[PDB]
Amino acid sequence: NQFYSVEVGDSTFTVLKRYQNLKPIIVCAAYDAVLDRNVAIKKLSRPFQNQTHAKRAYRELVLMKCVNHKNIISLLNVFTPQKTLEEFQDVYLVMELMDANLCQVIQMELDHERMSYLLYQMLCGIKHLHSAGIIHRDLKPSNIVVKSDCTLKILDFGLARTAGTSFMVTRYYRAPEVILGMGYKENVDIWSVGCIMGEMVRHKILFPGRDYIDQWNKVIEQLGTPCPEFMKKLQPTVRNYVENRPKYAGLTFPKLFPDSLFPADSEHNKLKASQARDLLSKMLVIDPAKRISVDDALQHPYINVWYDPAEVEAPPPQIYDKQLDEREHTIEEWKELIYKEVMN
Ligand SMILES: Cc1nc[nH]c1-c1ccnc(Nc2ccc(N3CCOCC3)cc2)c1
Ligand SMILES: CCCCCCCCCCCC[N+](C)(C)CCCS(=O)(=O)O
Ligand SMILES: [Cl-]
Repeated sequence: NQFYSVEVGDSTFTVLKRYQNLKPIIVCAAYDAVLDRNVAIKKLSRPFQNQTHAKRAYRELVLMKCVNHKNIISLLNVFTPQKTLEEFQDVYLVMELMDANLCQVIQMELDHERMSYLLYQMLCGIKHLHSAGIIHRDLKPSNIVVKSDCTLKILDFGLARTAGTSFMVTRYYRAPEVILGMGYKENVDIWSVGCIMGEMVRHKILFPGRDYIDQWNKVIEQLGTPCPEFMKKLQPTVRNYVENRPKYAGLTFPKLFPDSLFPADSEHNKLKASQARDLLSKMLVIDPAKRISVDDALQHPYINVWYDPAEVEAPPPQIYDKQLDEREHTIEEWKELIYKEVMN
């Protein structure tokens, strides 16, 4: 038998014998005896509960294989313990083992070298995805991982374009045009980056709330009521609720992100506080027509210190299935497509 089973964190992992000493991080850490290095193993158990699960799994598999960028998690191995298509049930993804999730990194005291470097790498990864027509729309700290040396990888790719701005849990990083069903462009992801950056400074979620209604209130209370230039791009119906909200001037960026939150008492620190706030003021913009692009954010003085064309300006991923986002299939058909990807 090529496999063995172990209970980890109250789930069954049936894995190739090369993977040893499984530990909870449905994901675990393992030691790979063949490569002599640690790995993360993710079990896809219920990827055929339905078509949404199946599409997500297939898309996750195909994209993780095809994309090769240092800021996007890459696949080391894929396997199934089952021997035939008929018995096929579980899919295991094996990837490089990182040290922490960005959620835990956000909690550390703000350091400009680290924050700028993390943001730079996020921007690099997003740029690469965008070049291949991959616009994430649900970027969040829990799906970004880091190593102890601050190298960063994005864990996921968001939904197919055919999902638009619908996601049918953590909603706090979604852009206004997503929340309000306005349609999106590449810079939808820049809002999420802004939310993450802001949280690195405040150590509090910027726009929390039990639902979108609550979240929209937190947006307008802090950034102000959006302009008629924005209101006019809304459908009439949605606009009524948004127009009938209490008017807010919004707080200035110096009040949202006061000097008190930033390292003090050097001219370098004073400079960086100002630059960090400036970049925030350009990312946390409600109207996506007025919000900074990824490419312009990489030129911003806060970020551009890291800029290396050899990292930033890689060729785009060419995608083999041109209808990856659009085509729909039965469960039986998705299951076979996935199975083929797993067996190659
Ligand atoms: C595929 C996948 N899905 C979610 N996460 C991952 C993943 C992928 C690769 N590496 C890691 N490394 C990692 C290791 C330890 C931690 N923690 C530290 C302390 O306890 C809280 C978390 C976080 C991440 C995680
Ligand atoms: C806090 C209030 C929440 C209001 C929820 C608003 C409901 C939005 C539904 C209208 C859809 C309009 N179109 C343009 C057809 C969507 C394009 C596709 S997509 O935007 O990319 O999904
Ligand atoms: Cl093995």
